[PDB]
Amino acid sequence: SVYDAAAQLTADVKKDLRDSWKVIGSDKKGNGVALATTLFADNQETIGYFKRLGDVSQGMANDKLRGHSITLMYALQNFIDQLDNPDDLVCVVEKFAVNHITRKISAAEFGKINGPIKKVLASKNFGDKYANAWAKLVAVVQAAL
Amino acid sequence: SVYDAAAQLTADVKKDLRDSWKVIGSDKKGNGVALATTLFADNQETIGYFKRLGDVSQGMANDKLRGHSITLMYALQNFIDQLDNPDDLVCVVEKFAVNHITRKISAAEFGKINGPIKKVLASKNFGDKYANAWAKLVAVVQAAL
Ligand code: HEM
Ligand code: HEM
Repeated sequence: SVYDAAAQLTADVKKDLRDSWKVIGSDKKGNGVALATTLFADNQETIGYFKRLGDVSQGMANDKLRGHSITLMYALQNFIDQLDNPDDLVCVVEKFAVNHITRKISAAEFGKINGPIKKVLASKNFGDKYANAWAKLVAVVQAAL
Repeated sequence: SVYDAAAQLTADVKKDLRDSWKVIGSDKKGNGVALATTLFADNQETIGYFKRLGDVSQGMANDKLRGHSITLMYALQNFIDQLDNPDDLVCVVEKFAVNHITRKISAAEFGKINGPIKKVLASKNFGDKYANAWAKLVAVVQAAL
């Protein structure tokens, strides 16, 4: 279950998530847009899902993309803040899962975000250990999809 | 105009928003649920819009309501963090406006949140001065609906 996946996040994993977030989460606009644009660059097949945002190749200049990207980072902020209470983490994860289930995003497709996250982490010198920690957090959402 | 509304957020208004947020934003789960339940209690005619959350009278015990309420507080956190840059505040406000436009929520009904905000603030010893500051922020969202 989702609760199971959440309750598995160990102290070490939570430590790595918080340490890396202190950095990548410090510039939500810059890193949020980097995350989104990297997703579109490496997984062009996902562009169609974001038609509401207009021309995503416009990057930072696209106000709809910027608003979306900043907000995406607050969903992650939400997750990080709920790490010590699986019950709260689960209810917020399920909330965001619904947002994606309604758009027909499968657990497998949702996992496509791991590549971009790994790249954004690497830009700040956070290696594989950190990418693995984030993949575990993403897997909690996948358990709800 | 959302831009003219954003212009109403003067130095004094921004300070009052930040000062009060430091307190109410410290307990997102507790105050978020308080805000939502107050809205439902004082404006029963709005409960229909929240059909997805189930029995909202259950309050904190309702997992969907708790997830929704915590997330609502992160939307406010988002707004507060964008006060320095008008262009960024506008794009995030327009993003959330869409979430409500699709739910058929008008500017007038969105404004029904002012009562609950005033009550929650008052319980924390923040009077009319602060309630009015928050009404100006809510007015920016109203301009986009
Ligand atoms: C770290 C992972 C992710 C997080 C935290 C996340 C978060 C969000 C948030 C907060 C929204 C706005 C929800 C709303 O207001 O309706 C959203 C929308 C959306 N997401 Fe994600 N998302 C993630 C990954 C993905 C991936 C990998 C895909 C696609 C393969 C995806 C597809 C969508 C789509 C299509 C929308 C709707 C955009 C729109 O029309 O406004 N998301 N996401
Ligand atoms: C401070 C004011 C408010 C803020 C910041 C706010 C924020 C939010 C957020 C973040 C969501 C989730 C969007 C999504 O994922 O689709 C939401 C959903 C919603 N909001 Fe608000 N909201 C506010 C006031 C109101 C008011 C006053 C009403 C109604 C009179 C309203 C009606 C709704 C409805 C119907 C939903 C959909 C709930 C669901 O089915 O999940 N909101 N709001």
